[PDB]
Amino acid sequence: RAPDQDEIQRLPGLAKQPSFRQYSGYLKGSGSKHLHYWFVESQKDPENSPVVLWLNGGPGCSSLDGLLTEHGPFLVQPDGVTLEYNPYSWNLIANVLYLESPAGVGFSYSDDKFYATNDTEVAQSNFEALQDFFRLFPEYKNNKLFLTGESYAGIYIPTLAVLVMQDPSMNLQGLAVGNGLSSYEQNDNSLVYFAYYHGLLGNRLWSSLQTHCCSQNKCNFYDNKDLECVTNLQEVARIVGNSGLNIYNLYAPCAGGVPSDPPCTNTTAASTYLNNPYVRKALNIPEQLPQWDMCNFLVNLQYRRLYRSMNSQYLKLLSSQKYQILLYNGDVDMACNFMGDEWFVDSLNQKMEVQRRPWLVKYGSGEQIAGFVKEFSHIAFLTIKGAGHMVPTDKPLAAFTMFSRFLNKQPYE
Amino acid sequence: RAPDQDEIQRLPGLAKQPSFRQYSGYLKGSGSKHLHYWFVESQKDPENSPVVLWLNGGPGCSSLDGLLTEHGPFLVQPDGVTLEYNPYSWNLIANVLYLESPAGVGFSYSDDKFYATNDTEVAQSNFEALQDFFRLFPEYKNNKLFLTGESYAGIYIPTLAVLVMQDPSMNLQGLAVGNGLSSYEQNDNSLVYFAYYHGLLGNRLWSSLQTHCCSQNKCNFYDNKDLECVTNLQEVARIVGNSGLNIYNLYAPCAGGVPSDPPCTNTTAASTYLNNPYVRKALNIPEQLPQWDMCNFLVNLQYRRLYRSMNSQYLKLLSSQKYQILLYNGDVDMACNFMGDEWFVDSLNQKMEVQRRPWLVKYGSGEQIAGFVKEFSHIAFLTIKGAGHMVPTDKPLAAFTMFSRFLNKQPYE
Ligand SMILES: *[C@@H]1O[C@H](CO)[C@@H](O[C@H]2O[C@H](CO)[C@@H](O)[C@H](O)[C@H]2NC(C)=O)[C@H](O)[C@H]1NC(C)=O
Ligand SMILES: *[C@@H]1O[C@H](CO)[C@@H](O[C@H]2O[C@H](CO)[C@@H](O)[C@H](O)[C@H]2NC(C)=O)[C@H](O)[C@H]1NC(C)=O
Ligand SMILES: *[C@@H]1O[C@H](CO)[C@@H](O[C@H]2O[C@H](CO)[C@@H](O)[C@H](O)[C@H]2NC(C)=O)[C@H](O)[C@H]1NC(C)=O
Ligand SMILES: *[C@@H]1O[C@H](CO)[C@@H](O[C@H]2O[C@H](CO)[C@@H](O)[C@H](O)[C@H]2NC(C)=O)[C@H](O)[C@H]1NC(C)=O
Ligand SMILES: O=C(O)C(CC1CCCCC1)C(=O)O
Ligand SMILES: O=C(O)C(CC1CCCCC1)C(=O)O
Repeated sequence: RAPDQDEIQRLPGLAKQPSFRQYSGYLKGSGSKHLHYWFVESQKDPENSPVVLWLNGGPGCSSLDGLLTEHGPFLVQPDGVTLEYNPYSWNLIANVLYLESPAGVGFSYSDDKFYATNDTEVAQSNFEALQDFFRLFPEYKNNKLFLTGESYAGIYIPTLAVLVMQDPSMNLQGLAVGNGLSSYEQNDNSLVYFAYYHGLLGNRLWSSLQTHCCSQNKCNFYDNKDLECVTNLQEVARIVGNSGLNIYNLYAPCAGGVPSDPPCTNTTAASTYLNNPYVRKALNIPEQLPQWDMCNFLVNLQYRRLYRSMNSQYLKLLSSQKYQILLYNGDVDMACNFMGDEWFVDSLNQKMEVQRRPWLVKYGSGEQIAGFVKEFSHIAFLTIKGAGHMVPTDKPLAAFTMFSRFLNKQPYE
Repeated sequence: RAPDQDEIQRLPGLAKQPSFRQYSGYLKGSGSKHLHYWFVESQKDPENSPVVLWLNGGPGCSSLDGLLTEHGPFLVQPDGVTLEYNPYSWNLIANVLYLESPAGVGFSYSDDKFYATNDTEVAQSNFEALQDFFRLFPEYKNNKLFLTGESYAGIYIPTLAVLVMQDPSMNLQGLAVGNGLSSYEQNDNSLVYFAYYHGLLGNRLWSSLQTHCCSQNKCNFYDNKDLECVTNLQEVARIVGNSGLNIYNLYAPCAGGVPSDPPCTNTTAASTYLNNPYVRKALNIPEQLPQWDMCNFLVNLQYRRLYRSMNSQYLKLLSSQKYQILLYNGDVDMACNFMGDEWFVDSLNQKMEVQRRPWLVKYGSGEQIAGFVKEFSHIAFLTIKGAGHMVPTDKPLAAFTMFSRFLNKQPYE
């Protein structure tokens, strides 16, 4: 029914024992790949709650970021020892499968330790890992399945979904992507606008960008070869990403301060926790495996990106009208800004277009605007107002509320 | 030397007695106007520290907002009883004169209770009130004088400064305006851009605005008579100001929740405190005066606005090269957004233009980018990153640091 050998018995750092069962073990990917999973059953009706895959991006970064710092049942504290229960955990209402992927990420590995990979191989290996999951957990074969993820998983998830839709044994019902990479061109073009209108660039640089990169109403900040345009865009890149601003949340401090872990981020708490030998033992991690890192340098170094846009994947997925799709963006993220993804969804040109509206969450404090939703048939784009790249870290209530409406095919408003 | 009759002896709600002397009384304005002031001496070297006038805007709102909730020596707590010392108080380094203005605002009054006024009369009455201040505090006649204020005081302060510059007995050294109204046209045009690029408007409305309000690279969202443009701008106005977003800070909650005190604000703590009869007694407020309100409805109702731009005032002030000028803007404010004021300063076309740079504040956490500065001869424009309309409330350390560099004519970086 379920793999007892993978069950987590007593997790260090928890002051109270979980109400739900949880598992940590390995799913077989392609070739000699073994992907480490951490599966947390629904706090309410695990038997009949949906199964929800969560992937973080990178490429080369760990989905345990998602668990321990974003939307897991408990979150790691700054001491790197203590875990506290998360009242906005996505596993309140779902069986959440966190998958460290591809091979070499975190506790994932391969027998030959060859971790050079690409989008197509990653998709196929994740597909095989999911098949393995259902072999290990056959009681979950008929549950509604959602595929979800963040940023670079904007590529992982639609490409995986395209494989999954071809497998009728999998009860695929939808996908959700947070601050996802959907189109390099829409992301790059929108970012330049974002930088100016958020006060990061001045008039002089904006006038120059407009003169050199744009023709009439249309700007090309993506693959323009205009000489001064390129120079200006190099300066924009410097300001946005190389000057002490936090690219993941414009209004957050840069961890470690302005320069003389990707810049401005600090993953020490998760790393401290996960590298505890007793935590590794509780997580059923083989002793022979190397130290845990949030991101694998070699995986990212050798990663070959293949897709420049997910337009074809989303159109394929929408064609069947079987799946509900959500793209959601913290609107203070600069790594994958909200506007590029809003442009992306609009450009899919789907039917039953709805007027753009605010969506609401009840705080104390009463009802507040949590962001805006633009909906079409089978697909919605949503902002999360005041959240950066890691939406559930920044606005955990709004994130949970959105996730609940998504899972239940309820209006986002 | 100083008016002992106006000195505040023991202020209710303070757990420790102030290190500095403070006064509350009346300055004579024009006609039968009596403007209530609260003057707080520098915590360090009051004798030789600058004198700094602070005005809040409205028109019709109280500068005691500035004291009790923004940058005063102590701030009112949610109980509306307790005052706590402010470690980032502007009176750490300056003698700060908070002036309730014009007549009818807060504890200010006139013998005939006729409060209909206009920009020119307000400027002349404030000028006479300052003359009265120096008659009452002749020991401060030679101190460096700065005139400062917020939002609508973007009109109050440059118009007053123009009067003050003609009075050689006043040691005028500079002016600073926070989220100031400097040009209706630059504010209105920039706001529409701000709304779109902060995710408040969608593609459909943006495309329409561009088609109907704009010609080539130039948009007119100020006095355009294009029919569909006007309709679109009515929808923008609704979204920005009439839909449950906090216009003063886009990422803050709306006090009292989304609709079925100006909307989204809550002034109950200051009002509770100030309406305490014992606080009124300590502040030397005549018992006959009506209840204290943050803003006077009648003053605002009957107020006649006369200036549509401060361009001429700032050019007059810059012409002498005697005064240092600062315009600073919280960059998440929508009431007087940063970009309109940056456009405003740039359009003054001053000499010794400096490249736009980040400016820094030391937190724990190390050095962080606090915003960006665009400087010219005798005038700088600065953003405060992540602050709304009330900059010192939202980012008190950054505000104090900026204020200190301003007062001392130090680089903003
Ligand atoms: C990165 O995060 C780590 C872990 O959260 C921080 O380390 C410390 O944080 C607190 C402040 O001293 C202490 O209470 C913790 O005990 C301590 N945690 C650990 C595991 O050492 C660290 O300060 C952060 N670094 C930066 C520059 O932000
Ligand atoms: C993505 O990676 C896969 C797997 O390494 C590549 O697929 C092929 O690569 C090998 C080297 O040429 C072949 O020997 C394998 O048979 C073949 N594997 C499969 C299952 O197709 C693929 O070429 C890579 N894609 C790109 C564009 O680099
Ligand atoms: C407006 O502000 C007032 C005063 O700060 C709030 O009133 C209360 O706030 C706290 C929560 O109940 C209490 O601890 C205070 O005692 C109480 N203060 C006073 C003076 O009554 C009030 O909740 C606010 N209103 C809204 C809708 O935000
Ligand atoms: C602004 O207000 C002032 C004062 O009320 C106006 O100034 C004049 O108004 C009165 C009515 O006409 C005259 O009788 C006063 O003598 C005169 N006061 C002074 C000192 O000039 C002024 O007209 C108003 N400005 C506008 C445009 O309405
Ligand atoms: O958000 C993600 O999943 C990563 C970045 C994230 C990985 C874990 C550590 C923090 C950065 C991406 O942008 O692809
Ligand atoms: O910021 C100000 O001074 C006012 C608004 C403010 C007055 C006091 C109460 C809060 C709003 C303005 O915008 O002119």
